[PDB]
Amino acid sequence: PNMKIIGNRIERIRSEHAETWFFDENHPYRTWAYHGSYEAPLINGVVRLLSKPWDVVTGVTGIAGQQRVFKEKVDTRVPDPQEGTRQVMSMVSSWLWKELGKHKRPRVCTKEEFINKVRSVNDPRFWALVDKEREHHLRGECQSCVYNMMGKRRAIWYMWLGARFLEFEALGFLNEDHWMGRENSGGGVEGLGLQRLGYVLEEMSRIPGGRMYADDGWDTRISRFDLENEALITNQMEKGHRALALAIIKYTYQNKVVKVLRPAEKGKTVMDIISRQDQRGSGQVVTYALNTFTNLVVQLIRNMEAEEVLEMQDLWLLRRSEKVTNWLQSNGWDRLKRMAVSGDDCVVKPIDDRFAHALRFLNDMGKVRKQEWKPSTGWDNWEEVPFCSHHFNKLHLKDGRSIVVPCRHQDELIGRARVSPGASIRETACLAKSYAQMWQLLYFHRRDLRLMANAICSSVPVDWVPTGRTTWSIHGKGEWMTTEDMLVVWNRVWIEENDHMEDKTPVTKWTDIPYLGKREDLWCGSLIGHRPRTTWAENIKNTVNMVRRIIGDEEKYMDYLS
Ligand SMILES: [Zn+2]
Ligand SMILES: [Zn+2]
Repeated sequence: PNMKIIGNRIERIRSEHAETWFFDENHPYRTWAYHGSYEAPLINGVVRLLSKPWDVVTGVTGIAGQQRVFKEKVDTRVPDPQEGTRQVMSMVSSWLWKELGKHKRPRVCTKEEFINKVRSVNDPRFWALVDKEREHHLRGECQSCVYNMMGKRRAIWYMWLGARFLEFEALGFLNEDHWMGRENSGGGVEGLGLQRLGYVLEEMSRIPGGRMYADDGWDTRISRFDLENEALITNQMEKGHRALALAIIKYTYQNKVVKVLRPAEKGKTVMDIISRQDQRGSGQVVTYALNTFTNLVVQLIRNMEAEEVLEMQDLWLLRRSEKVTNWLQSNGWDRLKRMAVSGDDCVVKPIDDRFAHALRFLNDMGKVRKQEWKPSTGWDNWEEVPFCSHHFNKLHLKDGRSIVVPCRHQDELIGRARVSPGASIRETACLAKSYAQMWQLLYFHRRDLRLMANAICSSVPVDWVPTGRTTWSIHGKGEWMTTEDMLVVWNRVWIEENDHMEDKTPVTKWTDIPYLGKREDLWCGSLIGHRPRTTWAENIKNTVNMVRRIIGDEEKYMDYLS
């Protein structure tokens, strides 16, 4: 640990818990530096009532401790890549940042931009704390950019709103100005809705070359070298902005301080203060953009190895750099356009199948696939390629026009809709309406979801505005968060604004909108034809009437089932 960089944050924590602070010599940390400890102190009813057949489906109910996740997934370490691998990583990262910044200029994001963003802070004492920490950063110090780690048995790293603002201020431009958008990056998909991703995969399937590869703990494999290469963006910044960004990179990214809970004696709990120089601090403002960046660099490197630009001699030391520069200048852009990269999620269409066994740089970089030396298996059919937890299928409207829709196992969709965050009928009903409308826009092709969504919408007052979050994904554009008629919204998304729908004829009725074939719907978890589901569908109007009774029969409801 670099005590000159992390000491101030450790001292601040100790000062807030001076009387309970202690050093636990029997702490369980092996690859994280340990500094000390101190003493430390649901179901959406509306959706559950309307999804009785899924009460007995573990795939659904299972979706509804921290130390275990830490020891197994976060408390690990791997060797440094060799010198040549590190030179290649730096050269490709420098080239990529220059390409991304050719038609964009870095900028400081404003206090006002952050305020308008949170309405999806009003106290001036918060901004006084924010200004104070900023002043420490400009002097070369950090007092409060500390993570609170929350394990889900993956690891979620939380930081106070002030630290997130300082990060947004210095690096938010990457998101706000769409540096990782497809137009700017070739391989990125930032800003695209789930409704567009299938068309990207289909376009890639037509590029001549090998099979489509979609090889998947990414955040734990980000090295200190990846972090340094990500930091090369500061070279494109003007002095003032650069000072703010270098401080975020130093304290939030490269010299992290984390608070983690641990069980103690006789039902009590302790908080541990630990530190780590590498790995990604999951859930930060630009985590997604930086993961996309580094994943693009990794895929370009894998393509250079596959194409025999990089030889086995180059892992140890890269003697000549000209071959790499010539490949990047000649082919870099063509290779980026053969990718779809969304953070840690990637699909690649290489020029041939040598990519499958191009594993020497990949493994030396510590970017191990989810056997280490077994060649990757590519996909011949783009409709089966996994991307962002979905696969994408071509269906046809009643009039014959094709559409490409997103799909995933239905248990995941229903399981997520049954989760309600925080301990009222108003809030649960408005959140159920958000899920139902999301399903009408994107998963209309699933029989059980079209019916369940219509039952939910028929059970919630028509004038109640959808609220809450139905997804964390950047590909969730929230078009369903509205009281506008969902057939109108469906037409806007799938016909009007869909650049892959040549004929702009509107669709006038839901019956013209297809379902998957029965075989595919069943493969992806449909309970169609299963007796408890048949009973649920036959009884659905009575179930809707029961929910209307609970919410209030005085409210105005619409029958979306009729
Ligand atoms: Zn700080
Ligand atoms: Zn499917």
